[PDB]
Order: sequence, then structure tokens, then C-alpha cells
Amino acid sequence: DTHAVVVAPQRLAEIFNAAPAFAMPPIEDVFYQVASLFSTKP
Amino acid sequence: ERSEYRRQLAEYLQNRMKAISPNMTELIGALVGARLIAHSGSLVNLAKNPGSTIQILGAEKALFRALKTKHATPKYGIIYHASLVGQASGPNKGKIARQLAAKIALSVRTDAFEDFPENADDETRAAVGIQARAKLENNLRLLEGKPLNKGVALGPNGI
Amino acid sequence: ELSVRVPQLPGPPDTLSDWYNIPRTNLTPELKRDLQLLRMRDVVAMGKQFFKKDNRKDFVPEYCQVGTIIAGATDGVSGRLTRKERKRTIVEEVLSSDSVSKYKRKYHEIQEHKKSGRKGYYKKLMAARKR
Amino acid sequence: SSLAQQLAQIAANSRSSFNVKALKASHSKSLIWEPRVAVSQTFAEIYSQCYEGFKELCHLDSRFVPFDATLFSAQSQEVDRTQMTAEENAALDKRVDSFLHLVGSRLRLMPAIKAVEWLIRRFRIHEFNTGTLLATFLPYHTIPAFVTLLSILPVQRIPIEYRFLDPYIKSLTPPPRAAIVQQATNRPDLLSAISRYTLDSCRAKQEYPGLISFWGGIMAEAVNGMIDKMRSGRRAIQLENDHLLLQQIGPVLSEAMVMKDVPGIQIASYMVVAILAAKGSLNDNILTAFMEQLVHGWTVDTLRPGLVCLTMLAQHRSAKQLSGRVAKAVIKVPDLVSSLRDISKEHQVDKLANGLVLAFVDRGDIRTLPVINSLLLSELLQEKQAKVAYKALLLAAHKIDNIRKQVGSALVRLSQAEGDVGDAIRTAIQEVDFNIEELELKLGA
Amino acid sequence: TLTRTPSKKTKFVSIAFQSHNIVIVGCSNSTICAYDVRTGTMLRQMTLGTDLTGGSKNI
Amino acid sequence: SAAWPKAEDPALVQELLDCVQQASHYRQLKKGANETTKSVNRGTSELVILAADTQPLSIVLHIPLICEEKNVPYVYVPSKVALGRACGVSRAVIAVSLTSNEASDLNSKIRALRDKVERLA
Amino acid sequence: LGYVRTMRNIAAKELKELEERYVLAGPKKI
Amino acid sequence: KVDVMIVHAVALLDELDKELNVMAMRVKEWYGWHFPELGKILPDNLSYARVVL
Amino acid sequence: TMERFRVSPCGRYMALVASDKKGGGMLNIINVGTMQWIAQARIDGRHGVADFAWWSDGNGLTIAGRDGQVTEWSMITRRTVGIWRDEGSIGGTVMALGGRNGPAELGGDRWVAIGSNSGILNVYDRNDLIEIRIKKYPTPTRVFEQLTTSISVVAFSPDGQLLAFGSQHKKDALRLVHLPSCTVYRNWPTEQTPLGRVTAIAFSSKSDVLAVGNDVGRVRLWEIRG
Repeated sequence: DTHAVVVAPQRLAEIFNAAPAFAMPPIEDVFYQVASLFSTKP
Repeated sequence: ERSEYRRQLAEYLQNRMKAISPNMTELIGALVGARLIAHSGSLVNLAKNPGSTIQILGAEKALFRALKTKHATPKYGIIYHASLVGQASGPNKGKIARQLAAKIALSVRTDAFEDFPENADDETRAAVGIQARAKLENNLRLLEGKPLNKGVALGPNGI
Repeated sequence: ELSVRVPQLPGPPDTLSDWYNIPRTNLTPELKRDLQLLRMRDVVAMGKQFFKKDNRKDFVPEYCQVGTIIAGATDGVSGRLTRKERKRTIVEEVLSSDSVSKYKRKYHEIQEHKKSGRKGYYKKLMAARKR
Repeated sequence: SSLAQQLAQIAANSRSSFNVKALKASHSKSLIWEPRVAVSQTFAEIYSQCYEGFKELCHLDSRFVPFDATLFSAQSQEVDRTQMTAEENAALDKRVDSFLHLVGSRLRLMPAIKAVEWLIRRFRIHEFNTGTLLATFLPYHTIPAFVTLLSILPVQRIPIEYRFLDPYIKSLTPPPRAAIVQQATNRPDLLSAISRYTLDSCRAKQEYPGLISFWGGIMAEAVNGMIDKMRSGRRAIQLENDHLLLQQIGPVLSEAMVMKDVPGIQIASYMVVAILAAKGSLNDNILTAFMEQLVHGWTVDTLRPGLVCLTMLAQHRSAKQLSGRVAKAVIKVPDLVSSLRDISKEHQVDKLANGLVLAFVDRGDIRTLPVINSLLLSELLQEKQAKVAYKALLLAAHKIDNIRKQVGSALVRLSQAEGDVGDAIRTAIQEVDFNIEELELKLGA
Repeated sequence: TLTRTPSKKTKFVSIAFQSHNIVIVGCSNSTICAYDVRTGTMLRQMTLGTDLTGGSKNI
Repeated sequence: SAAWPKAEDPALVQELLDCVQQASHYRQLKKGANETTKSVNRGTSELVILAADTQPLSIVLHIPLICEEKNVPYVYVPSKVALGRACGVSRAVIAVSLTSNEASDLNSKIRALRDKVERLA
Repeated sequence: LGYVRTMRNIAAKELKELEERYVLAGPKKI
Repeated sequence: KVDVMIVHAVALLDELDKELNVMAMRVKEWYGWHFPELGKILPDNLSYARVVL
Repeated sequence: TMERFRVSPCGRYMALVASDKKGGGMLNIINVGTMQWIAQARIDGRHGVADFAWWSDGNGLTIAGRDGQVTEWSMITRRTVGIWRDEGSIGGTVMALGGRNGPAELGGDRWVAIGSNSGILNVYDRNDLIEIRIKKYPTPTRVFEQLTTSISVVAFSPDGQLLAFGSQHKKDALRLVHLPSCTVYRNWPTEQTPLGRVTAIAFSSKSDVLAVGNDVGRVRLWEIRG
């Protein structure tokens, strides 16, 4: 059985702050980064 | 002819500082690294210096006058004309100056004492410099993206 | 060809535009001693050369700049200070000059005249009465 | 000073200039030219330079011809906004909003800034349409163009949700993303304004990756911060906070998940749903509702990120089996077990696989048989889940009243699986205590 | 010299070898040290409590 | 490796860390590589303890050079985290340097401890 | 503290120089 | 690698900088007698030398 | 003295720490139903045995002794299975050991918490403890540096989900950690939660009630619902 993962807003904000809105990697790569951050795999 | 000789001398100096200490070159640049090597005398004599000393290399006159008069000491030396502190302004410039001095001390110790099996790329030799540069730039962009103070938005009446 | 502007919208004047931008006085204590000397130069050249008595309330001007005479191309063997006399401040030049013994002598004369009968004289008289 | 208060209300709501100094200042406020020439700059040369810029814009992209007809015309040289009636002003607001949504993509170019300089210096967008203009300049919140727009904006026309730019107008520095997301997680007004703006743009099919990435990032960090606010421990308060979050978000995520035509905004919505499911602890019905709309909404361009979000949803559910239409759409997925192995390389797909197996077992069609067999031989379930799955499969084979032939072929195929899942099937048969020889003979004879 | 114990009052009173490279020394501060000969290191330090029969608290 | 005056005996490591904790309470201590460097250069450092678990060893290998030039004893303890929460920092210190004064029980302990370090050498 | 540190550094260099010069001026051998 | 090359090279670079400055201003005052509007228009000293060439 | 002792969850054995320090501490194991000495386990340290705990199936016991050493010593072969070291703890003070579904050869207790005297509490995973061989320098699943002073009391939930650890020397040093996430609960204790100087803590058998008793001598109760 699983539980709700915990994440640090510093890490998430660093991921989204690494580039401006324009000239960021596309939304697919950004989504895989976010899902990998939130993935509950040991 | 003198100007072309200066330009090719600077290219030689960049090549030579890259050959000697790739960590400091990946950190700040061959020119300011050469200035630090000059003011210290030798690479080992620089590696013997701590981080605060590398911060205030070059500002010795103002430093010792301020210390002997109980004034406030200068914040930085040649690290100013280094590149990475040039993006900041004021207090963030001072904080980047401290952090760059400490990481420069780390990188110069690594470049002057680590041993390598000589079939080693310049990249895996300057890994410490590359990692320190990326981390320090992240700290700088964070200090630049620090938000200002929130204020009460008053309407037309004063409410 | 036509770029976006950058908005740079955020007392006494800094530079006198009508006098080719002389800076405001950075009132270092060395400058304050120099200005005391320049208001006091009737006493420095002790008696040998008097000056027009210019005495205002504040002796610091609002605009100054410390300088040095460079050179006269017509006079360069006696109209030129040696290296061992080129002092940084005017008051350093004055102390390196002569007659400092003369200043000290006159100062001791004034000190005797002012301690003439003030309190040491009265202590002396009181001891001579009580003895 | 009640009279002074009512009068200041009138003075802030007033729109036209009425003395010469107010006219000169309101005409001097400009983007490109400095104010010293912007005072003495008349409308002919303004229209000449900015019409040249708009011409360059029309040679960039095609759909600027209606605004060539109606906003950049030789009569719009002369037309004054404050002398038209309220409905003419409303139609003008619609045309301005359409042009702003259209020009939002290429704002970093001097042609687009020239066009916006025309709109500001003639139609006074910075005094009459501050909401849409400020939302359109919002995604570019680092560039000096946004710094100048922040300068020329009048302080009292800024609406309430954007009223957090007051210290930056005081000190003209571009506000950082930390400030934007912090105001987003406090006020729901700014968040709803950004989401309304971007959904309007995506309905008008004038979106672009910069705006979509901005909206996704701001709402993602905003939902993170808002859940970090909503977590309160007392059961009633966290239930009310969950309902409040869902009522504040639900329409935005619904339209952004069902919107087919823009896979950018659909993937951004999937990111928001993934964070909202993994971090915030929701309920089973809300999670199955998210799955139902997601499988109703994906396409081929978003299939694999959609499966990532489905994996995280099924992982963070509480129950074990899935609801129906999700099973139908994942039947329709072409390469399921290969994709799930690709995801399981980093994401622990076990609960999703188990839910699919139980749903297909409860489905009495037999066109699911290759998917059921591939899922069981996939080694993507846990061994207990595989055992109870085979048990329920045999229970359905008993429940059935052809079908028996197909399930017999599948059952003997699973019984003669080779690996650890074959070990699990054998011990499951041994623990349920039925005869593999009885089923083999009844299905073979 | 392989090593020396940190305390100067540590006196070595017995020695026997476990294998080709591991030496077991018995030490008068109630100690049995297991050193390794090749690098001259200290594998471990077995110890014993006080003697509770009389005084002289070191075994 | 290059960590040749290594302190491996656990009783020796325990004595060194107890002495470091005591001197830290007396503020007779300098924590960190740069403050160790400054104290050794100014010649006030009575004894200096390094950590062997630094991942680049070169960031601390310079200290024995000036230590040999100034004739002050240096000794490597294993764990930088152990040295850290012995100092009382909750950060991993890698080089601590504890000085002397006119008279203290810690001064006598420092004399005995550098005697033990000389034994280790 | 900084000022006292600088004065102590100066005094330490002078003490080293003076002890050296004093020793140079003025069962040992077997 | 030996860094006495680094020390001597950066000292030579500083000496060369001051020497380049004084020779460039000298060619400025030594050609401006024939053409001073050039010195007014071109501030970059290497470009000054190239245009005199 | 017979002060510190622990009873096995099997209830057959009970362990007493001897008062014989001399750089190495031993503890005697006594059969309970007859109250007879049956065995003696001895570890090497600097002052002896800080704390210890039986295993969940009750065959071996884990002794955390000062100078950071930890010995797992079984009952079946009645000698030491293994020895490791807490990462840089300058001296252990208390330990606890709980959870389910761990290493079946090491007793099946999944989580082990060791609180030093610096205030640092390391939480190790006992499947990660295995390289029967034991890794000499295991890495903690998480290091806690929340509390400032010396860790006094540690207790796991009997359901292996909660971990309460508290320091006494400061007014109100108590924290609550969920497992296996290893995150400190941030909404309790608040600045006005009347703990006191937390001297003893205890979870109920069904893990519904947390009981805290302070040095003034009062006991307080919190239900623990999710």
C-alpha cells in the first residue's frame, strides 16, 4: 500500500525556474521531469 | 603589430591556464586566474591560501588601512573583474563574492593537488569546476529572483 | 532602428556646470586641516608676509579640488621642490619647513602669559600663607 | 471627508482628460518613444511608424488582415474612443481583445511592440483594457518591454488580482516568478484570471508554447502551494478545503483536459492532475472522475504522458479496481504492455496494471483475451495481485453459462506459463484446490 | 614497527596468530586487540570488564 | 593513500573527539578548512585534526604542508560527520584546529593529546 | 577583533625575529 | 606544469597594455597635426591605427 | 542495579544491563517464567550499553552502545551476528526498533532508530543493513537534526507507522515522524501544546492513544486519528 508523496516546493520551483516562459524545453519534457519528481519509486 | 602580439599572447595565456588549472578556468576565466597566480607567486602558494584571502587578493592597501583604522574592510579584490560576480548588484554582489572566493579556493586546491591517471579528459579533470559553476549560478539566479516586499494595495479612497 | 526605451525615472548640484564641473568638497579631515591652514596663513609665515584678511563664518568652501604645481619651463633648478620635500599635504609641507621652533617659542611665551596668575599662582600664594 | 472620498472615487473612475496638463501627460505616456518626444508627437507620424510595424507583422503571419481592415486603418488614425457610446466601446473591447490574443505569441519582436504602441497611444489600452493587456504581457515578465509597460500603467486602473505589482511600479524592476506564484497561491483571483486568459486563447486557437508553459508552470506551483496551505489535519477542515480547491479548479482542469486541439495545454493539465493526485490526498470518486475524463480526452499525441498520469492516479487510489470506460479506452490503446514497461522503468505501474486486470476479468466479452494474457505474462503485477487475478478469472470461468472454449485456451496458456508468474499460477491453483486435469479434460475432450 | 597503542600504559602480555595476516595480542588494560599485519591496521578491539573478585580494576 | 598519519584506534578517536567537544565549549577551537588555514598560518593552533572521508581529498591536503613548515601536529580522524557533531555544528566539518592558551586543564589535555599524536606518527 | 589580530600578527613576527637574533648572539656535548 | 610562465606572461601583458596606450596616444597627437577630426571621430585606438594605415 | 531492562515481545526472555562499564558493557538474559539466568551478551564500547531492544519475533536483540557501535546478537547461536556503526554519532544514548516486514533472518523488524547525545536521530532500514554479514557503515534512510539537545526517549508505534522521539532537557522537545516516508509532522506539537519536559512516552497496543508524561509528574493523552 502507498501513501501521498511529499515534495519540496523549492525543488519544484527550481525545475520551473530553470528557464523563462518562452525558451523553455517543451511541455512533454517538462511533464516527464515533473512526473519523475513525483514518482513514488524507491 | 603590437596589438596583434597582445591578442596572440592572450590566446596563449588562456591555453596555458587551461593546461595548468582547469578548475579555476572553468570557474572564472584564465585572465583573472592569471592575476591570482601573479599576486600569490606560485600555484602552490595560492593553494595555501584560504577563501577569504582569495576574496581580498589585490585590495591589500584598502584592507590594511581599514583594519588599522577600524573602518569597514573592502568586500572583494580581483574577483570583481571576474565574470560571474558581474551579473549581480550591491548586496547580492557581495554574497556572490564570498561564495565565489570559497569555491575558487576549493577548485585551486583540487587543481594543484589531485592526481590523475593521465588518460583523463579535461572534462573529468574540471568536473569540480563545472559543478561549482553550475551550483553557483543557480545561487545567483535565486538571489536575483528574490521577491521584493509586499505592500498594502490602497484603493482610490485610502481603503 | 527604433528600440524600446528603458524607463529610468526612478538638492544642491554635484558639479558646477558654469565652472567646468568642479566636484563638491569631500571633507576628509586632512582637507579640514588644510583649510584651517589656509585660513590661518597669516600666522604661518610668522610676521614676514601678511595676507588680506579673508575671514568668513565657515572656512570650508562648497567646491574645491586639491592640486599640485607641475612645472615652469623657464625655472627648473630652484623653482622646483626636491623629492625629499614633496609632501602630500600642505600642513606636512609646513611642518617639514623651518621656524617650527619659532612657533614653539611663541607658544611657550603665550602659555606663560596665560598661566600668569590663573590658579598655580594662587596655589603658591596659599601655600606661602599656610606655611 | 466623506465628500472627498466620493469625489476621489469619481476621479478614479473618470476616463477622459479634462485639463490641458492631464491631456499632455496621458498623451505622453508611451512605450517606444521617450516622453520628451511623446508629448510633441502627433498622430500622423505615430500611425506611419506603427503601421509600418503592422505591415511587417502581416508579412510575418496571415491572420492580421481583419485588424488591417478595422484597427490600423486611415479612419482609426482619427477615431477617438471616449466619444463613442457604451456599445461601440464594447465592440471595440472585443476587437482589441482579439488582437491582443493574436499578438501575444510574437511579443518579443519590435514589429509587435510597434503595433501595441499604436494601440496604447491611440485607443488607450493601458487605461481601458488593463485586464487583458496585462494578462497578455504577463508571460513575458522578465523582458524590458514588460518593465516599460509596468512603468506606463496607471496605478488605479490595475484590477484587484493584478494589484500586487505596486512595489515594482514603485521600483521599476520586473517581478519574479516567486512573486507571481505566491500571489497565485494566496489569491484565487489571479489564478482564475490567468486560467481564464489561457483558456480563452486556446479556444481562439492562438496559443503558443510560451504561454502554455507559463500557465502550466504557474498553476502547477500554485496548486502545490495551495495544497500546502489547505493541509490542516482536522478532518472537517481538510474535507472543506478539498471541496474548496476542487470547486475553484474543476472547470479549468475539465476544459483543459477535454480540449483536444492543443496537446500543449492538455499535457499541462495532465501535469496539474498528477500533482493534485499525488500530493493532495483525495477521495476515490474524485480520482475515478479524473480518470474518466482523462481517458475521454486523450489522443495519440498525448498518449504516453496520459498513461503516466493514469499510472499516478491509479497508484494513489485506495480501491483496487477501475471504473469501466477507463478499461474501454485502455483496450483502445495500441501498445499497452510495451508502454507500461516503458513507464515501469521509472514509475511503479503495479496498481494500474492490477486495476486493468480486474476490470477486464469483470468484462462477458472475450475480445480482451490478448490484453489479459499479455498483462499476466508481463510481470508487472505483484504476485499476490496475480494470484487473486487468476482466482477471479477462474471464478468467472465458473460463473459463465465459444466462451468456455476461449477461456479454456487462455487458462491452459496461463497454466503453462514458464516463469515466476507461472509459479504464482501453479500455487494459486494449488491453494484454490481445483483439478488442472479436470479443466484440461473438460476443455479438450 | 606495526603500530603502537595510544595509551603508553598499555602493556602487551600475550600474542597468537589467527591466520597468515591477523595477529591477536593480549593487553594489560583488559584488552585483546586484533591487528592486521599487512597494512598494520587495527581490525578490532575485544574487551573485558573489571574483575569483581578483588580490587585492581583492570583484568 | 595520502592519509598517512591516520588515527584508526577507536579509543584514540574517542579521546580526540572528547577533547574537541571540550575545547569547543571553551571556544578554544576553530571550525572548518579556511579557519584552520588561518589559525595555522598565524601560528596559534596547538593541534589540528582533519577528516579522511572528504570526497576530494585535495581540498584538505594543503594543511599538512604548512603544518610541516610550522611544526604543528596534524592527525586524520575518519568521519567528517563525526567531527561535525562532535564540534556541535550539525554540518559536516572537515578540518578543525584547536589552539592553546596560557593555562588550562585543556592545555594539559592538549599536551597529552599531542603526545599521543606523536605516538601515532 | 580584526585590529587586535593584525597587531598580534605583527608582534609574533617581531618576537620570532628577536628570539632568533638573541639566540644568534648568545651534558650538552659528548 | 610550471607557472613562472603564467607570472611572467601576465606581467608582460600589463606592461604591453600601458605601452600600447602610450604609443596609441602618441600616434594620435603625431597625426592629429595633419588631421584632428579623425581623432575626434574615432575613439578606438586600434581603429585609429588601421585608418592611419 | 536492575534499573534498565526490557522484556521480549515473546515474553519468554528478559534482559538486564549489567553495571560493569570498563570500556565494554554486558547484559544478562534471563528466562522469565523461571527467572533464571540463561545467557550473557557483551559488547565493546567506551562506557557500556546505551540502550537495546528485542527483535519482533523475539529471537535476537540489538544493542546500541556508546561510541556509536551497534551489535545484533541472536539467541539461537547465542553469539554475535553482526556489528555496525551509526554514521558519525559521537555517542549513542537511546535506541528503538520496530515495524513489520523486515529481514526475516534479523528478526523481521524493519526500522531501527538510534538517538545520540548530540540530538541527532538516525533512522536506518534493516533490509539495507545486510550486505550472515553486516555492512560496517550503513547509510541512514534519514537523519533527523530537528531536536537540539540530547535525545532522551524514543518509541515506535506497535503498528510500525509512527515514531515519536523526544528530548527532555528543553521544555517541550518532542516530534512525531510518519513512516516509511520519514517526514516530521509539522502541525503538532504547536507552540502551546502542554507537553512540559517529556520524560516518558507510550503508544497504546492498537496504536490509538499517545501518552506523554513530563517531569512535573502529570500524564496527558492524545488520540491519534488519521
